[PDB]
Amino acid sequence: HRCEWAALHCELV
Amino acid sequence: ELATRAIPELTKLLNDEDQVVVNKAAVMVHQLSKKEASRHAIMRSPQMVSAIVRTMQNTNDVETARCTAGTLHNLSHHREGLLAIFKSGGIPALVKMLGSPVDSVLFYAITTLHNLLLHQEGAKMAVRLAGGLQKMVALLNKTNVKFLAITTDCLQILAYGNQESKLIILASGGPQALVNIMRTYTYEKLLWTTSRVLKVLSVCSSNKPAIVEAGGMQALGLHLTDPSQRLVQNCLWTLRNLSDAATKQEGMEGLLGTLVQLLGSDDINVVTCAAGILSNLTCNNYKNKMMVCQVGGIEALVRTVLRAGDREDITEPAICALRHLTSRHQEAEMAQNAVRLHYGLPVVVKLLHPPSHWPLIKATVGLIRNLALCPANHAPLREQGAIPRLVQLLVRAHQDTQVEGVRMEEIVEGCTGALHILARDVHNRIVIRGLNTIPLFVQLLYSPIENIQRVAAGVLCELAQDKEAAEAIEAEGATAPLTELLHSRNEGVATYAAAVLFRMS
Ligand SMILES: *CC(=O)Nc1ccc(NC(=O)C*)cc1
Repeated sequence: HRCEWAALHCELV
Repeated sequence: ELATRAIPELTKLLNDEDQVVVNKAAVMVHQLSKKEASRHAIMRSPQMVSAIVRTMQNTNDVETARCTAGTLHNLSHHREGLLAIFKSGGIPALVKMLGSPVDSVLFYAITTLHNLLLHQEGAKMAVRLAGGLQKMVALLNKTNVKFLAITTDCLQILAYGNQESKLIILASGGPQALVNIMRTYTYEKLLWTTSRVLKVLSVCSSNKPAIVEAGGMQALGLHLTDPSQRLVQNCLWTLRNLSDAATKQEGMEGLLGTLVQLLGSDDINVVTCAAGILSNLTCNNYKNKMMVCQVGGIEALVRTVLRAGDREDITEPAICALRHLTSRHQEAEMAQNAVRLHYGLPVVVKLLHPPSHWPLIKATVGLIRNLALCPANHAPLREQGAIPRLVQLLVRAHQDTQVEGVRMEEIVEGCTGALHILARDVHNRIVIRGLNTIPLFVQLLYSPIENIQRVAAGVLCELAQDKEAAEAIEAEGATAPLTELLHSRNEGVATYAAAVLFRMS
């Protein structure tokens, strides 16, 4: 968790 | 430098009418947003952010909409960048871009909107005001599961603690699209995030039927075996919310078998949720009562009560589930004997002892009344000491009526009802008489509640076949209220009242 949305944001864009 | 000329000049070029000039500037602005030194000078110029926001809406060049949206996504990684996007009318623009056919623009918009919802205050009100909730629900038809996980988290941030956002999601067809996500995909982060949205939408009574009729109960039960602990937990919480408003739903078979097997989990919180769902699903549903007994639900629930000990958050739903299973279905006699055959009577009677509270005591008494219907339980219930406590709880409830959300008359009706059925055994009546219960039962004939009158005359009718007992009842002056209860419109009260009067002679 924690900065787990930033890693997902990075792989998508 | 930069702030003095380059950015003012780039701002001037970014809002030129020559589309080729705008596209050339947008590419340079996108490149400047990739390093801390120049990116800082962009967010410190509200004139530049405004030009990027307006260009992103009005342009018809895909490469420019990609560069402007990709720019805004780069400023959204820190505090003052999010505030510059917020104050420059960026949120209504990013909501407009959610209807873009370009995937790069759509992904840049949903990630920038997600960053704003996570760290920028005032963004929840702005996204709702700009119609963001509707556009997000319509995007659940997309197949990119990484995009779906972000879109569902935005809905969860908007819907948590906000009735307007919940109602908008339900009105736009939200539940059907979310249930289909749990039904189709296997990506853990998407399934976990979607379950948190279904959990928020299930905490209200009038909003639950939408998730149920769409097949949400079965779709959530699919992932109770998944290795993700946070996914199983959110599925069990949502199922427990939906359960009490879905006790009439068809096709709960496969879910009930999984819930029974979850009672063997090492996670105490998983066993607690599973017991609470089985309690709600088995209430007044003879089909759910059947399938649970066919998969070994009695042994698993009796084993659960033992494991819990004095943890009333586990014993109460487990005892309530056992009370449901032991009444009003084909295999009711099977469930009543099964509680004995799997060694449940000692811990059931023990739960009448302190330190149990009233909600657990009320549920335990109702189960004993059901178990007393089986004749093979008359002696084991007596030899475990159930009669002396059923009387002692009855005396305590009579003093506070002659608490903790429990009406003390339901305790009086329940305790006397168990003694009324236990009195079918000869040896039981010897114990019930030896505790000075006949005077108390006579005073219960004056109760204004019919069901208490029916059970008081019922236990007096059972005790009256002992000749010396019929005289003690007559000596306590029961003839006067019994003759009154003869004229009762309730046939059950008048039937037992005539029986005592007949046996007193
Ligand atoms: C904590 C943190 O900053 N994590 C993080 C993860 C991933 C990325 N980006 C990519 O993997 C492309 C950035 C930061």
